[PDB]
Amino acid sequence: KQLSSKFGAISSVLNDILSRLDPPEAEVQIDRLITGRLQSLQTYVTQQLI
Amino acid sequence: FELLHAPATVCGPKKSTNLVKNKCVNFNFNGLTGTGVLTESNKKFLPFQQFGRDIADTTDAVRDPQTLEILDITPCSFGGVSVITPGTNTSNQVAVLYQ
Amino acid sequence: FELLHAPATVCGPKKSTNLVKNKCVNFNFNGLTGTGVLTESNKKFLPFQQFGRDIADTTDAVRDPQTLEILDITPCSFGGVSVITPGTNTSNQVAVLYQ
Amino acid sequence: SYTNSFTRGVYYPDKVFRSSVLHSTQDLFLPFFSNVTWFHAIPVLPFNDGVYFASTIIRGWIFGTTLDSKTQSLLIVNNATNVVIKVCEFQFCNDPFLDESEFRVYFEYVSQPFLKNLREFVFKNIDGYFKIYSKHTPIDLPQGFSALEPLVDLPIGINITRFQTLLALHAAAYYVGYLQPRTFLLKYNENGTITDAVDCALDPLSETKCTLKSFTVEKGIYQTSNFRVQPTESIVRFPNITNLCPFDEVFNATRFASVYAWNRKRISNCVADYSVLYNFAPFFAFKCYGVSPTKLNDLCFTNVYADSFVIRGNEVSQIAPGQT
Amino acid sequence: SPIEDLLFNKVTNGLTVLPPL
Ligand SMILES: *[C@@H]1O[C@H](CO)[C@@H](O[C@@H]2O[C@H](CO)[C@@H](O)[C@H](O)[C@H]2NC(C)=O)[C@H](O)[C@H]1NC(C)=O
Ligand SMILES: *[C@@H]1O[C@H](CO)[C@@H](O)[C@H](O)[C@H]1NC(C)=O
Ligand SMILES: *[C@@H]1O[C@H](CO)[C@@H](O)[C@H](O)[C@H]1NC(C)=O
Ligand SMILES: *[C@@H]1O[C@H](CO)[C@@H](O)[C@H](O)[C@H]1NC(C)=O
Ligand SMILES: *[C@@H]1O[C@H](CO)[C@@H](O)[C@H](O)[C@H]1NC(C)=O
Ligand SMILES: *[C@@H]1O[C@H](CO)[C@@H](O)[C@H](O)[C@H]1NC(C)=O
Repeated sequence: KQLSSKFGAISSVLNDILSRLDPPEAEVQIDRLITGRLQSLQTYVTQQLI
Repeated sequence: FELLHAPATVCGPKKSTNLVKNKCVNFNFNGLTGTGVLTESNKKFLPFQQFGRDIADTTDAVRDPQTLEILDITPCSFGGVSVITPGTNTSNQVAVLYQ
Repeated sequence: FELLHAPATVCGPKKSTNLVKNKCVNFNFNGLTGTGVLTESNKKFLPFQQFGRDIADTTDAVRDPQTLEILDITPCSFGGVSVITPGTNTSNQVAVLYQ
Repeated sequence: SYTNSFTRGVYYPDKVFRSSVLHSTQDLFLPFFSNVTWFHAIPVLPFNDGVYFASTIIRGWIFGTTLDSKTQSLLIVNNATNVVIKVCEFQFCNDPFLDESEFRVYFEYVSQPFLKNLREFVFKNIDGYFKIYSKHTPIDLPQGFSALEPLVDLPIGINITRFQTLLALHAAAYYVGYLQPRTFLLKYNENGTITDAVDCALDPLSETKCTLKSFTVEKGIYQTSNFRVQPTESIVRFPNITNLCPFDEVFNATRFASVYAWNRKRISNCVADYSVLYNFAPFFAFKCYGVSPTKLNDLCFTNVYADSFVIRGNEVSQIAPGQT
Repeated sequence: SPIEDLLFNKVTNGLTVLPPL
């Protein structure tokens, strides 16, 4: 349920922003999205390890 | 431009293609780009909506306005790959396994 | 002067200086910057490298642009300082330790 | 003719030294076990990102885009005493070759010449630079591992579409390869020379050796990558409506209201053809935020509202989010 | 003993490595 959140980005669907936003201009929103998803995966990994 | 949850009405004059089934392809339904294999939908609902969600908040229903037929969206083949190999100092024959 | 047509071809002077040894200083070896002791090394290089690396992907050896002598880069002495004290309620003499 | 390449297509990525430590590099490399053309007919040769060259007497290379005087080109000649590199435009023959009393090949850089041993050359042109890699190995492609050496580089900064060769006289045999980007593991020696390389794009065992940074593996299960089917075709379905949205009414109107008394119009249930926009003079506009102006046909949406007003001209950029 | 000898032979910036006490 936490994967499918917007995280403050323009779009929530992964391939919607790949066709709606400019490919030179799509280096910020998806970067913040994958940074937040890496944070969520990291805290899930720590919880699973504990 | 407003991205309210509604069926799309105005866009380009590009022509549509014929329907294809049982193949993992990429579909564009009223601006909803998605990838997966198309199958007939056993699910049903009251005929007043367009498309819905699931637990994963993904795409699981569609009703294209050309033909009033319910279609189901499901993922195609996916998963990791592993190898069964002996010591490389003795042999080189390996095996391919899909999980 | 014409630009925005080709990569860099002709540039200006660089004002090179002399060489120092057995001291850790910052250097500019054709774009490489870092702090380390300039020491003569024992390895040999083929005549087309400019600098070397290690498992840490850092600067450990470099070729000088003026001569053909191989150099080595190693950082000088550093570390966290440690303290040994008997406490303020007993005495006041302290023994400083470099780890 | 078709000839299988065994080991060729290995060169140094950068001018760096590693003390026998495995490193992964993702550049243009010639794949292992890929067939290359064995030419014996006396033509035009297509060129792609990275080309591998081999010959067994025969010298000369032709480079360019359309082989005419309307574009830049490159030419290199190294007969017996010196090498010249000419970058200019000139008339080029359909089947150029060399005669040694006459020359019928139709700035300048001079360097050292390039002279059983086999002529191996790898030509690469990325980011406006021309890198040359050459090596001679004494021993039909040779069997055994060999590592090439880099040469001088000249920042030409031009484009290359096709390439050709030259026939020297005092057909012949020469090999032309094609390169695609992938990942390779290169193992150095304590002298600083590459002695063992393996590809990891042909077998799952190769991929297993690719992700472990070693040529020796133990018994066990090693997870490397995923299995996924690629989409063979594509399907698009657009709504069935043909009403030709009257954008010319809201655009090419005979009169406008004031800025503080702007009107609003709703456009829906029609088809939006985004081709009448360009028939309204050169623009001080068409930059967009939050939407791609180049991709204006693939996406479909609704709720289109358009308002019209006027601006002084010195504050055109004031109509933007964040500027107040 | 030769057992610990064999065992020892069998088994193999800005960063500081603290030696064991
Ligand atoms: C750069 O200039 C220096 C000037 O000192 C050159 O060093 C001399 O080179 C000559 C020619 O081989 C030698 O006979 C001298 O013994 C060198 N002197 C010293 C102090 O090393 C150097 O060779 C030049 N480098 C290049 C690449 O031309
Ligand atoms: C578009 O064509 C389909 C094909 O049968 C039809 O069902 C649909 O009604 C058409 N659209 C309109 C608005 O009539
Ligand atoms: C190959 O390596 C394994 C792992 O060390 C070892 O057990 C085996 O005896 C080796 N085989 C030979 C023939 O040396
Ligand atoms: C390798 O052989 C196949 C089979 O004919 C051919 O399609 C392909 O172009 C060849 N590759 C070359 C010539 O690089
Ligand atoms: C010519 O080179 C430029 C690089 O600046 C490139 O963008 C362009 O596509 C090239 N022309 C052709 C026809 O490939
Ligand atoms: C590599 O260096 C060693 C010295 O440790 C030397 O004996 C050997 O000949 C060298 N090999 C090459 C190919 O230079």
